[PDB]
Amino acid sequence: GKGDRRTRRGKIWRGTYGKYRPRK
Amino acid sequence: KIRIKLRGFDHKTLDASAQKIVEAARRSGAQVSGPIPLPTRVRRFTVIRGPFKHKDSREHFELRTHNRLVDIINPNRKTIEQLMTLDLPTGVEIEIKT
Amino acid sequence: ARKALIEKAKRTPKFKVRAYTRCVRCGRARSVYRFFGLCRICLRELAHKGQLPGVRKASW
Amino acid sequence: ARIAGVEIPRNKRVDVALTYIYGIGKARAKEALEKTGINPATRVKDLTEAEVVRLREYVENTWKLEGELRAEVAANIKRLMDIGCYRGLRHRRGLPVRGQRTRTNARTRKGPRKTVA
Amino acid sequence: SLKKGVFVDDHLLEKVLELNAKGEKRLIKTWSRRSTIVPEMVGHTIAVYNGKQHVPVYITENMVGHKLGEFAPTRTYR
Amino acid sequence: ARRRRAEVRQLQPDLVYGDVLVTAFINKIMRDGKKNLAARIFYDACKIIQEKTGQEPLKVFKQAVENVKPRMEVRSRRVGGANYQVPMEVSPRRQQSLALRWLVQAANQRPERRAAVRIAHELMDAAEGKGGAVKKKEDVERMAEANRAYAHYRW
Amino acid sequence: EQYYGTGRRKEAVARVFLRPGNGKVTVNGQDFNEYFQGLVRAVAALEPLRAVDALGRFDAYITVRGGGKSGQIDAIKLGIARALVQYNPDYRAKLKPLGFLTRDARVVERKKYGKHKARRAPQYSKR
RNA sequence: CCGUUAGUUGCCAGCGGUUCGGCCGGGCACUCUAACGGGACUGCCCGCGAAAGCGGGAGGAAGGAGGGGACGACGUCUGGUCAGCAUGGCCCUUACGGCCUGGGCGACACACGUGCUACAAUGCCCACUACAAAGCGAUGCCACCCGGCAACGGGGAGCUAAUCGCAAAAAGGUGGGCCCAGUUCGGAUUGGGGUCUGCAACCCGACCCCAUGAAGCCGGAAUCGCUAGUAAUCGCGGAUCAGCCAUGCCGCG
Ligand SMILES: [Mg+2]
Ligand SMILES: [Mg+2]
Ligand SMILES: [Mg+2]
Ligand SMILES: [Mg+2]
Repeated sequence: GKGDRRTRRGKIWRGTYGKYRPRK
Repeated sequence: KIRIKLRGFDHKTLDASAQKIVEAARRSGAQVSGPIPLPTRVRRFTVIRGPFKHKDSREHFELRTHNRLVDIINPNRKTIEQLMTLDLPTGVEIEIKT
Repeated sequence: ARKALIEKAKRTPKFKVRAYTRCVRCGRARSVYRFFGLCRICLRELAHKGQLPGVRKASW
Repeated sequence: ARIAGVEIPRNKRVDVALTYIYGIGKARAKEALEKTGINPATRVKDLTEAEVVRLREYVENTWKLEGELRAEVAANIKRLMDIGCYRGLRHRRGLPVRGQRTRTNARTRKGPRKTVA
Repeated sequence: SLKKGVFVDDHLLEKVLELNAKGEKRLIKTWSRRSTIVPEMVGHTIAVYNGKQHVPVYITENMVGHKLGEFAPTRTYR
Repeated sequence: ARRRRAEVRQLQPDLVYGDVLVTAFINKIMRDGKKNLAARIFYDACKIIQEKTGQEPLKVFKQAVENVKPRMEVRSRRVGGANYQVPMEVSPRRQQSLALRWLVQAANQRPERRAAVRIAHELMDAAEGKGGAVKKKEDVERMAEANRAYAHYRW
Repeated sequence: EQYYGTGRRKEAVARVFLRPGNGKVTVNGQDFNEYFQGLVRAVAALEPLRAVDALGRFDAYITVRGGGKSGQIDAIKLGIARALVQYNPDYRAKLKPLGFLTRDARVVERKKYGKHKARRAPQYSKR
């Protein structure tokens, strides 16, 4: 499942903001 | 001297106000460089027209924000009186910065 | 679950774990905006109305 | 000459003929010709006939590769079968392991379509 | 990917650490899953749900980084 | 495409040579929206026959062109209650456009590893009459003038 | 002491500045000869000179501002002629009839909803 | 397209200091910005068809609708939506109401829809060297310094926003390699190893490393969009949000 829970595949479907991305 | 911008979603309410401020000093004290039109900022919202399946047929809205700026070159102790005196403006917000 | 789910979206129970949104009038789940707090529906039926300042209909 | 003892990819460019070994690709070629100071921009059809073996006992010691690799591969799996975990079942049932969708695709764990209608 | 720090649910240690004041038994009936297979617990059997029932398994040394929720299959097709 | 007979686009002529014909071909080789990357091929090929012989790469270009522009050709058209094909002459503008697209598509077929090689050859090999762009040209006339007997439509 | 030209095509901005020099033509520094090294339309940016038989004559300061590369060139092919006419106005009938003194505006089409690249509608499936 | 208004972006286009940067003094034509306005009406002329109209042509930026947006009549489809909402009527009210843990819509012998990379020399890697238009963000955006062989971690400049930043744009140009190979083309699968957000990442996240490197040699019957900056190609943002379905959508070049 590209961009979901428990794999590693690819993120051009899940995004990234708030995901693990820098906040403050 | 003291700094003010002018922010309104409608230029008509903003330009007039921007033309309104100039009255409370430029005809009260030294000349003022006229309003400084910032590039207008938009909040571009397009929404699906339909309430269900028809995903296309969408329609678009904008919550434009017109920003303009006015700088006085000589803050005159009497003109500032004329400022706060103008307690009849419109539904527009403004800020005063130093 | 109409009048049963929005109430949940108030007490804030478990950790930052179930913190979602909720339209006001329409009370709808998703398609809600954090700007208006309105579903894509509960916004139009006020946008076209006019109770949405500066929210004209776009054109360009 | 007799290069990688096991397999032999002669008459090609070294660095890349390296890649065609169960366990070699690109950066493996980097540290190699940057630890054994042997210049990569060479062939094998005409080089110093001594630079053949200096890559052996370096490449052929610290880590594992070729037939000395699919063990670990074969290792970390038979257990998972005999362990009863759901992941172990994936490899068996012709299914994927990094959980994809099987309503479509997953041919790479299958290979053929079978229709049946 | 379990970064700087690993975990395991709370009442699990309630339901699994009392199993060692004397190196105790094996029977259990609980409700957690997402926990981490505990290297300090390769000597019991753990009740793990699937959807309608708890299906356990004898724990084995090799099981460490994997999760307790994998030994309890859910979608009965296989 | 029924009522008014449209407008032919008029093109930007070449810079190097003085003819629309040149640009009329470079844009044709252009792929993927890559324009400068095509004039290289052409002009790299130009800078070969300059070295090949005393043949100017333009004053020859046009001859294989007139060796690729055919004369009369067929056209599929429905009559009666089935499907046949009808021949006719060839529109001169179409005759030109037909030539170019004939020319370029002959490139990739030629066994040539680089680029402009695929260009000049089919050009040169058609400068005397032994090129692929000639074969597919005459074949139409071979498929056309063999149908002289269809003398009633014709128009 | 000089004449200015404006040149905007494909929303590009390239301020054009003609002077009566000899042979200096650069862009923001760099060098137009070698700023644009490797082009094809490169000669086409200076056309209103050999068409007026006056390339070996004047000089030009150049400022660009954003815009597309070809749009940066095609706009220069304007501000040249979009200058000079101030005190050099007889430069017309050997230009406008030939057809240079025009913007040739071709601004893009915006993307529209229910489509893709502005006009390519999605695949259509009656089935 | 242009005029004016106005100068915290921009400017040596003219000058004075420059660590030779628009950094400064300085100035508002130019750049750009956003308010009102002139402008294009077959207006004129050479002809054609009486007529509307047509081949023009000049001037003009554009000429015959200049090019896109939004605007969708009477009415059919007893069309779609009780699941955005309101609501008649029937029903459920010790539950057909409500809370939690876990599981499921991602399940797979299959098949279709819409897209994604390609199956390569106009080609593919590595290094170096410029141009955006729009959009967004203080309890947030993240420069920059160090650490990290990398996603990233500690410190922290600026910015409540034409200033600060996201932000490095790719195709482009130079230069070397690869000289047709199932390839230095493609990344599916999979072993091991990581950082990165939140009570918690197996089914059911990325990015990165050592690889493993599958079919893929241009595709039948058919069939799809597209008449101009459109088609193709290349890349840049937004919208819901503790995380979360964002290669789909809506915008920009
Ligand atoms: Mg114009
Ligand atoms: Mg109906
Ligand atoms: Mg790719
Ligand atoms: Mg990297």
